[PDB]
Amino acid sequence: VPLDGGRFATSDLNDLYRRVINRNNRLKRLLDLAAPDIIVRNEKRMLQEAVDALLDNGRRGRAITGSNKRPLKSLADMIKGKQGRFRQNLLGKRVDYSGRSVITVGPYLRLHQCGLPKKMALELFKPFIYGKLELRGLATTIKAAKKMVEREEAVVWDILDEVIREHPVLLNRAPTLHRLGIQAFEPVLIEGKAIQLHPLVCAAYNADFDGDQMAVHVPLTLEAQLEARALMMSTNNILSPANGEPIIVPS
Amino acid sequence: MVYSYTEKKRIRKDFGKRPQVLDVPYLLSIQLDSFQKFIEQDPEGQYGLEAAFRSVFPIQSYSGNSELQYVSYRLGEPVFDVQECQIRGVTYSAPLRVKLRLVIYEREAPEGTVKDIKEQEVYMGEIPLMTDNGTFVINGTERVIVSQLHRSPGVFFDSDKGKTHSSGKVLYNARIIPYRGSWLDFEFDPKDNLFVRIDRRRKLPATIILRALNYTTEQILDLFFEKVIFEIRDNKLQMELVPERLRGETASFDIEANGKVYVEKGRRITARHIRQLEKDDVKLIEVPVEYIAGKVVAKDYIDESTGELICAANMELSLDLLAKLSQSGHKRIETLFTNDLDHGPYISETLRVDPTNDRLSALVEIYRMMRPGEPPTREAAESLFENLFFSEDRYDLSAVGRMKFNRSLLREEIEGSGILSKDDIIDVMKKLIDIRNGKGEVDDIDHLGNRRIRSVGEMAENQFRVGLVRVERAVKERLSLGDLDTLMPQDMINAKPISAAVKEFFGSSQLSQFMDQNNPLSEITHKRRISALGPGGLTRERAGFEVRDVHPTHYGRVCPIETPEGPNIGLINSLSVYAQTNEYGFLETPYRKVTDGVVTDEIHYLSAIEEGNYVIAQANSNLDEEGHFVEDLVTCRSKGESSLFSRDQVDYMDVSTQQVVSVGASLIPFLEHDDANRALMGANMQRQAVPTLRADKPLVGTGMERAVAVDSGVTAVAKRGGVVQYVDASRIVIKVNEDEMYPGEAGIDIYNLTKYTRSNQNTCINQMPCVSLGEPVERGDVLADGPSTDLGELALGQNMRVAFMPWNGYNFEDSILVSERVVQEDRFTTIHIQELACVSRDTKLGPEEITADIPNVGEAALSKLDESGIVYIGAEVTGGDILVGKVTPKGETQLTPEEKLLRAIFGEKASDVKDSSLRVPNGVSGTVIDVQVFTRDGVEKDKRALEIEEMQLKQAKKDLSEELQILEAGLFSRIRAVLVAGGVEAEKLDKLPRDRWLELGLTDEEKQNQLEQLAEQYDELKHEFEKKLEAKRRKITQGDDLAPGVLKIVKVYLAVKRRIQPGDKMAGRHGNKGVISKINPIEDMPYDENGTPVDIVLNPLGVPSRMNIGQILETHLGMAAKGIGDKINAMLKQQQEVAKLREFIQRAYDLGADVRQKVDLSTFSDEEVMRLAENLRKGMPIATPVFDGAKEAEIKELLKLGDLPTSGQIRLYDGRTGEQFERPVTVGYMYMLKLNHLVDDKMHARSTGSYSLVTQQPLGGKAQFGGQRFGEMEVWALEAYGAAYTLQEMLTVKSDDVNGRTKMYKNIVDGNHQMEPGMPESFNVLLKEIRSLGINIELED
Amino acid sequence: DDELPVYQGETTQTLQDYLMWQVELTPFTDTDRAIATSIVDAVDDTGYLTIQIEDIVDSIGDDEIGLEEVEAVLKRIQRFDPVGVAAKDLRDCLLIQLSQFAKETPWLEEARLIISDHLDLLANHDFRTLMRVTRLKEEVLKEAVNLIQSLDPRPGQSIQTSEPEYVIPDVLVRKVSGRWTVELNALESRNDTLLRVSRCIVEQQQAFFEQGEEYMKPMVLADIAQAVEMHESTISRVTTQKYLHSPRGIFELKYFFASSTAIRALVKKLIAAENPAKPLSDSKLTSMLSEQGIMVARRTVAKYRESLSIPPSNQR
Amino acid sequence: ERDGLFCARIFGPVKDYECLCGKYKRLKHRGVICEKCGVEVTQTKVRRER
DNA sequence: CAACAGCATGCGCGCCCAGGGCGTGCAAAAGTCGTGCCAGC
DNA sequence: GCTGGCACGACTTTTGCACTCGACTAAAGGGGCGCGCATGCTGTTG
Repeated sequence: VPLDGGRFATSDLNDLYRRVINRNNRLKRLLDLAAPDIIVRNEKRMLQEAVDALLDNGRRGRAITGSNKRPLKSLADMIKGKQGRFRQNLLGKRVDYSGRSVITVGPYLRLHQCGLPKKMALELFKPFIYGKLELRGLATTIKAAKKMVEREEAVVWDILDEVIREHPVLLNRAPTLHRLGIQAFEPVLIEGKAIQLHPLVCAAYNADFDGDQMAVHVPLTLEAQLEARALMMSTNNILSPANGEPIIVPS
Repeated sequence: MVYSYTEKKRIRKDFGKRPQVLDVPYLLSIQLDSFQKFIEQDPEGQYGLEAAFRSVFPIQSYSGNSELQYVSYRLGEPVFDVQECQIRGVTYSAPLRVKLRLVIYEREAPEGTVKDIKEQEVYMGEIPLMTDNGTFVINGTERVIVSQLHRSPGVFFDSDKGKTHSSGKVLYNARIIPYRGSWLDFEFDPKDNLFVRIDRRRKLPATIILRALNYTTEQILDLFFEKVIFEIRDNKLQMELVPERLRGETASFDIEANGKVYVEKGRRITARHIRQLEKDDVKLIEVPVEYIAGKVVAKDYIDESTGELICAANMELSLDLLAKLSQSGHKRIETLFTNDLDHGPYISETLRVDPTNDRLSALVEIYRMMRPGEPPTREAAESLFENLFFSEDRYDLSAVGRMKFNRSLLREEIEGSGILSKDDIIDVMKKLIDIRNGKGEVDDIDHLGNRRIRSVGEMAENQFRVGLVRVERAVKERLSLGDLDTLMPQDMINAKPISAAVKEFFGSSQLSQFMDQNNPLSEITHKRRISALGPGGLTRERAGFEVRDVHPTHYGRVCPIETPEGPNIGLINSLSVYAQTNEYGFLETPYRKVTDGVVTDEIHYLSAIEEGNYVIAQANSNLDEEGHFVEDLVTCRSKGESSLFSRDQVDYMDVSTQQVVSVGASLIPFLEHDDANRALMGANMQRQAVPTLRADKPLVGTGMERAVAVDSGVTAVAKRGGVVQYVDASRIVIKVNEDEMYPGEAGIDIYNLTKYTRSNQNTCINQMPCVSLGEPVERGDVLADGPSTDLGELALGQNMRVAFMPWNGYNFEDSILVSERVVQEDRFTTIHIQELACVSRDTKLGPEEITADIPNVGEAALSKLDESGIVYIGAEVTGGDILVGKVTPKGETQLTPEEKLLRAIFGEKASDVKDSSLRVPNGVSGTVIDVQVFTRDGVEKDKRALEIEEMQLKQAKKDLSEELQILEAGLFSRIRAVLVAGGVEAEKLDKLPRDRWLELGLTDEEKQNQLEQLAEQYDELKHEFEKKLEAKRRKITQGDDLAPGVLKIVKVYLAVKRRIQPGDKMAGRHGNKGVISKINPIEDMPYDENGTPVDIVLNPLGVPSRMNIGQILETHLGMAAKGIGDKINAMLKQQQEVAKLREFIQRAYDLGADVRQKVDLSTFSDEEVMRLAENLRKGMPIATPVFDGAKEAEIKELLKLGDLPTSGQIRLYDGRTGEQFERPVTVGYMYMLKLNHLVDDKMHARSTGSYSLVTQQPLGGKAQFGGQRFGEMEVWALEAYGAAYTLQEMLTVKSDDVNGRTKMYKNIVDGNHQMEPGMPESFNVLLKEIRSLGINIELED
Repeated sequence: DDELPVYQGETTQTLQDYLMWQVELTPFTDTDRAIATSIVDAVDDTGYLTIQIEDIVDSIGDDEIGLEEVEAVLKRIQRFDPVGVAAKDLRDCLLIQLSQFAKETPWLEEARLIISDHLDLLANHDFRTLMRVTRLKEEVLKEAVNLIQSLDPRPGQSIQTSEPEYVIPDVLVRKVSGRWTVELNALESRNDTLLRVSRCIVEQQQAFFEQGEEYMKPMVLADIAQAVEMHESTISRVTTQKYLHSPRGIFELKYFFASSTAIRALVKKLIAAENPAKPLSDSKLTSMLSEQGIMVARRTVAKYRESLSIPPSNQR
Repeated sequence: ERDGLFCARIFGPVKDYECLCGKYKRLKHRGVICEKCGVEVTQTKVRRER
């Protein structure tokens, strides 16, 4: 945890190790000194307190510090948290090739499609574009490609269309309650900053247009694209896999 | 009433029937009056600094015979103005100085004092002052401090609602709450025993705390119970009668009263046999012996011969005892009563559970109880006992605590000491037992009687007292054997704890927050807000659902509508309009006084406890010229209720209808027709609107807008008014009337308007002058409009011609389709100014310099910079253009041929310096509106740093020169006047300036008097004015207070206009919101038969389900509002005479039933009427107050005058097909807002960016380029689809698999689209973190 | 722990990180990727230096793999993002940066290849005789040299050193009557008391060394160790950790505890008029110092004036 | 600091194949150890394992 | 007067952000300034 | 023959190294709740 002006400050977990080391060295020093059983006794006490405080700051009372206190955190607290390395590694990675914008209505644009804001793809699809650029021969090297999409002129928008064609994207909203809450679509590039969502699916998403926001994600690979076509496209599932009765119903 | 001046530029039309009595107050006032009472000299000593001085002083040291005292405080004047202080980034405050007398006395000499000495002032800290508007500027930020509403000190009671024991009971517990100190809470057991808790401690017996009071068990029971009596002499056994003390019992034998049986065995216990023995005089009578066996001895009874052993107290008597007490010769025996109906045998079982009733054992029990381990030292007991409550300052409940403690126990005296006493706690236990007995009820914590507000006065005083005690525990050490240096009130006081405590409070604190600076009405509503959170209480998530609810006492105190809709709901409230606060901190609200059945115009402020006793009528009710109610049965409120009462019963009345509603909601037209929740949104949405380039007055409104604007203090208001001498965009001077003036100052008043200025929410603040030139102004008229203000009205959005009808699905759900017109005409275009700062500082490797020139940088990039290196004011800057450049030197490059070769070829190009500069953040844009450049003293800045020096100097010189031109003109008028009497040269005197070198001597009288006065005043004003310019000049050329590790400082401002797109998030007052779905071309819209297309098209289907009908009535009255302005438009455009125009406006204003606005013309004549009419050319601004608003009937009436159809629907035509829509359509002006949510701020998108060192996942958010949490529910949904590859690339390759992210992206660039998944980092981490406990977890193949 | 912005990291990219990213994406064989990874670590934050080539070749442990293979690969690496990258000697740096001028640059291509390829060692001073070597005259050569001087050097565009590493000061020296007065601006308590005593020793240093005088009056750690009776290493440790702040010439004061510094000030005064003679005469200055009473005799005091990147020796 | 938290030797180096003590600086060796310290080179991702 | 079964009180789970905030000697070994010697121009 | 760089010496600077417990007087918080499991004291069965 490096500071604003330099001169690194100690993290939370380090304090526990520093403390244990101090009491370990002091108990060793008084132990090798051949001294009375009272004071080395209190050192045994103090060190069990120290190691037990480095493994769990609970177990008994106070723990913390004079730092503004708070229980601090320990190696136990490094896990089992509402949000932690376990939570981060569990269904919960924060993620890549993603973005998010506001929703508007889609009132042409057939069911399996999705108005995706022009500016916003071009990012999501970067790797893909550079590939095409190197194929056509417009860039011999990666830096060239890179520079032309940075300059974002001309051929690049033309190639973007070619990249996006038939490549299914997937949109996701908010509390995802049921599996419908994420679905997959064929994008259609549209100048704008917002995502146009066809009406009929507004049901499923439980979304109105009062400033709701959608995330967007890009399947890569092949397997993933096919799982998007043959599973999550909105035209596969029109019926609610609870009651069984149609969703998609016009409102 | 002829109004005033700017008001006569546009008068709104009032539809409100009920007359007004009490004017709306200052609104902000609740901030000022607080802090105005915190900075005062008070003789009584309380109320502000005086109280923290008297909270300690004088100090006694340790047996020093010498002490220290203090006398008042006073202040300094603040070094900077509010605008300077805001620019520079300095906190705005002022010095606090105090004169402390020192008294030094001799040792061993009683009352003798050798000497006394005092410093003139000691300087301790700087207390931040408050601006006029309610904010504290702190490090050049506004920061409003929020009022807090906390559980009040005093005595409280609780039933627990018997939701614990599962059997159910009534468990009555009483807590005492001081201002500062420990808490005592007496409770009941399931087995019915009182317990004492101290600071949430495990239960203790009841009689120990009482045992600490030096009361023996005899005094305990005799004091806390009945006395009665019992007497047995030679087996006579006559006991005192107590018929009134018992409402029932079972009689085991015939009771004979004076040789006659009053009640037979098993006879009726009813009041017949009671009064039968009452009316008849009866003395002590004999009773059966078997009845005494259940009674318990009270006082300790011992034989005359032997006082040994048995029967001390709390022992049921036995047949063995009767012989002993009868043989002892004791005639009278005092025993407890204890007959259980209301009464109960409590406090005796507490003695049964009490291990020992001795005092010392109780003190040791509690002393050892406080801290878990403790030796029985006996000193801890004497210390904690006197300390935890009866110390002078340790436990203080103060004045609210003492007062409510007196009224809680029904004591007559409202004054007392701030510390408890024996009889205090004893009486609290008495009332507590009394509640159990059935007599008396509990208190509602939700009641506003029980909840008090603290404001910034009281809180600053708290922290200042804290800070002062931490000084006094130190200064106490100077006389402690610190001996004598004399000179005590200089070195002894350390100002650091005081200052760090005060600026710690205002700086950082839950209740000091950055002010909401978008909207005036956001400002306002921030500065009257009552929060339950903070320091004083309500930690939230644990609060519960009962402090959320509207209680019936919030009636005209808080508001039931304005509240955050978020997960702090009912927690953060807003003061109601006419609400105020007492000296005791309680909310009180006004009422008109009704004597007989006439309503007197005297008003009384009632507190919530005071209010329930009385009867109060309804805000909206009928009435007569005489003042009697029309209807004989009037709906009123009594206590927690409402119902009809007679004319003669009700003594009060509500003043105006605005009382229940807060200012926020007091703005919303037709709020009746709206549902309360939906009203609740829209009140919140008018805050988060955003002021646009040109401010349009709302066309339908409540009348409230003048107050808010001018109160909010965003407008420039004229003091002491008169005719306008000079006008301009940035500046406005008023030549004041001769009437209002301070003699000898003379002169005029100047107003410098603030041009484009970031706000805390990075929006413009801009003032633009309302007044003309050569125009008279009175005090209170607005000279400028702040942003989102028009001629003194609050104008947060724009008016838009709305059509309700579905249109091709573009308005679907809650979305919103708009004509391209709107975008061309630039309404809804809003400015945004953003700050960026560059600072140039001293490193280990030596100093850093700014610009001219840089290594490794093109001329291309440097073309927009200056000689000094800052960008020219005016430049258009995008992307990573260099706003200021700067060089950082590296270490010691010496020798070898290549180093000497690069130094030779390129001239080293300044060598070790690096590229460090102020480049613009990528994806930001805009022109550079201003550059500041604060420097260091003695840096020899030169270059262009001096341009702001000369600029501010010319502005100051030009501003001061005006007073010299006017005063020199007056002196020239006196000199020109005196020369007329004699030696008048006429024109020759005018053509010869500079006194005409005194014009010789003239007469001797004119010589001495005219030369002495003219030359004296002339030289004094010249030398004084030049002296002001020299002092200001010395203030200009200098450099600021600053960190040791910073050399010179530069800041740049940028501005962008942002234009509405389909990400608008537009709303209306009525809880209406949407996005912009599409912008249509003009020909594609629906248009009326005259070809005028609607501006903006909205979806009827909103309106029934949501039940907000303000919308619809707004549209209709809006329609009718434009209509009149269309009549007048068309009329002035045809060059009609003034008379006819006067006739139609007069005829417009006067329409409606009642409506209480009597304005008529003929009072103001010729122009003034043409003025206003041209002012209302664009629509007539009709104003409908909250619950007395305009009826439909009046709207149709108004609307028929405009030759519009009564129904408010009109034929419209399709714009594409040209075909008429079937069915008419509502078209109408509705008044829209644009909310602070814009998609420019929202749209993100990343592909591959920076990660986190641990876990190696992408970063959190936009700006930092998050990627986008793919959370546990989102995985569940994929699993549910059974798509495991998509799920598998989410988890790995595209988050924490490092080798696999690379392989992935390289194959993608090559067109492989294949995964090669690995193992995500974060699992590896986990395995190390579990290995860090003594557990191995390893992966076995 | 998590759910908060702990200082987990940023994962920034340096130049070697970025070059390696650029290698990942180019059509190298299995071996050539090993040579590439072998070269990109050899590169420095300064660009140009790829250090020794034959150690790059020999580092692979023979078995074939000639010099030419590392040479070609090396060129291609030298061609990646920041234009001229690596190479060696600056000459080949400017030849690679000059490799792409678009060839449509008038007069620049040829002339620039002659000047930059060979004879550039004599271009340091000025043109002079070189004008007769290439037969060029007037502004034809001067414009080419304008291009050569317009090139810049290596990389140091990747950088990734946004951290200026500021000083933060420690103790402020408010300047009094042409001197300095301490104020200290800006167990654990025992350590704080020790830091206060170090500030007191700096105040004693104010008494130990004259501020107004050239450089600083010579002092020994035995003076500060005499005042408070503290050990030398302790005082030097306090002054080594913390850095004293003064209105003029603020410094850790570690160098403040008039000796060689006065000689350096005298050397600076000599440097001001030293411009007339490129070779310089610290030995002659040493004779002047001996005449002044310093008794310097071509000593390192003069040599220090003749060192410290002085025109002395380097001009010779 | 040597034999401390954070320390070189155990826990590995600080710069990638460059190590403290200023010797065997790069890639000359897959492994090696200085004479001043126990610094074992090989990459520095090893602060995440050791 | 024995062990056995039940009622009750206390303690630890959950939910959920929440915000940051941060001297005391003496003594053996070594860094550096001074002075002299040797090599380059 | 003169200047600059470096080597050798002295000095004066750097560095060894740590235990007692030191403590110290308050500093405050503070309106959810269920649910369950275990320990402990009481109580009734024989």
